[PDB]
Amino acid sequence: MKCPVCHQGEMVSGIKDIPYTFRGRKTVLKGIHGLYCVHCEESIMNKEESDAFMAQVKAFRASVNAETVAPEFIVKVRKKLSLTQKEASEIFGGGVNAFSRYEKGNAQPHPSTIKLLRVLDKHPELLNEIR
Repeated sequence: MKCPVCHQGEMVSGIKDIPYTFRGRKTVLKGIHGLYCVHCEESIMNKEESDAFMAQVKAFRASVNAETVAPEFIVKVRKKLSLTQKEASEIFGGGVNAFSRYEKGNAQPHPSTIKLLRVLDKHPELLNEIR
């Protein structure tokens, strides 16, 4: 309907498909009312709307959280201890397209690297006492 905040699209109520994930566990919350149609930035949602979108994204988030770890933790550990793609591979075993696949969770088949990273975030020297 308008957008005097950014002047990009037109915040207008119109439920649609909200793909929370697009890497593996893609879970679209088909039915997210609010204010959108062309843009995807200046969006607005009320209590009910937020409750729905949240209830969904949350339900899936948790259900999926049951897995080993998240695609954010791993990368976070590699960027936290400055574990270059070379060192992390020589110690953990990321490989080549690690960061990439790992980002989506395709290279994180619950290997050993994960068990090392989780304990590495707290022990930036473990990699040296384990390598």
